[PDB]
Amino acid sequence: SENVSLNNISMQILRELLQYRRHLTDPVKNSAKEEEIIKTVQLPRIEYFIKNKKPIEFILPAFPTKSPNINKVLGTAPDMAERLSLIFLNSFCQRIQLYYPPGARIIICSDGHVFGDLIHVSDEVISQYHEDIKQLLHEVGAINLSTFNLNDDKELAEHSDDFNLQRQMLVKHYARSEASIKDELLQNNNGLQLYRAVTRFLYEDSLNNALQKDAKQRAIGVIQRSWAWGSLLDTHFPKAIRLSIHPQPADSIKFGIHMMPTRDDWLTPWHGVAANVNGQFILMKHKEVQMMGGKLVNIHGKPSHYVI
Ligand SMILES: [C-]#[N+][C@@H](Cc1ccc(O)cc1)C(=O)O
Repeated sequence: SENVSLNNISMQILRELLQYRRHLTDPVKNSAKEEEIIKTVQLPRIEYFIKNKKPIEFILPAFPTKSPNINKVLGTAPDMAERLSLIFLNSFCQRIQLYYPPGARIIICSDGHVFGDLIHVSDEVISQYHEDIKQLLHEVGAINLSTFNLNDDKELAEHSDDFNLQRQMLVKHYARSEASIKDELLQNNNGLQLYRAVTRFLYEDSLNNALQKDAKQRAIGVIQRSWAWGSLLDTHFPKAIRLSIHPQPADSIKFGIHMMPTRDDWLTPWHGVAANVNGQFILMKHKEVQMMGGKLVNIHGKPSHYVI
């Protein structure tokens, strides 16, 4: 029968994923139950790829652009924190080859032009971040990793000239009402914790109650836009395992993933800087490292990381 063998393969890929799971840390939660739920969730989607002897396909939306706050991050360009995370992702795909020869691939999807106005970053800066991240993949030989653009969608008419044109088309065909959004965020403690995180980060990027009010409204907007980019991808790559840089419920189709060691569930490399602390690279915010006795290190002139 050998379905035990097929289960043995897919369970190794799941067990590796689990070692890197990004979730809402709560001691009331019995993580054991969470996995048992996750196993039921993702194992079948994995097995679609093994059964057809194809590579395991992962879809991740991430690296949209670097945060504007100099206080939060060190530069506009992708620093060492991006590089290490990119390097980890591609290596994640190779260890799968040791179990499973077809291997695994991740189509990283650029989130930048989607919400670029709501986050207060120029469409031009976002574009440069994007070319750079592709270059970082070539510099580093991250073969298993791919990029998926906003331009890649056939329906947008290649509006390089007007991203706003691309923006309106995505909202029409793929967005839900912000009214329908606030409702959905508020039903579950997961939805509530997404809402706060998105509002906090937007407030942090600004750098007061009125500013907090702006973040609360901008949050529902940035959520709506990022969930549109989700449905665009939801149709394009349906059978692909879903990776997120956000914490996820154990019942979600999305699987939350960490790409660096970090004390924050929501911190991602475009909201931080890479710090070498006790011979371990850590993701921490550029201010918090400055109060730390942190010596900046720079590579190719542009600063890459802070060493402690
Ligand atoms: C999804 N998503 C992003 C949203 C974002 C990105 C960049 C930025 O400067 C501000 C907010 C995240 O939560 O990291």
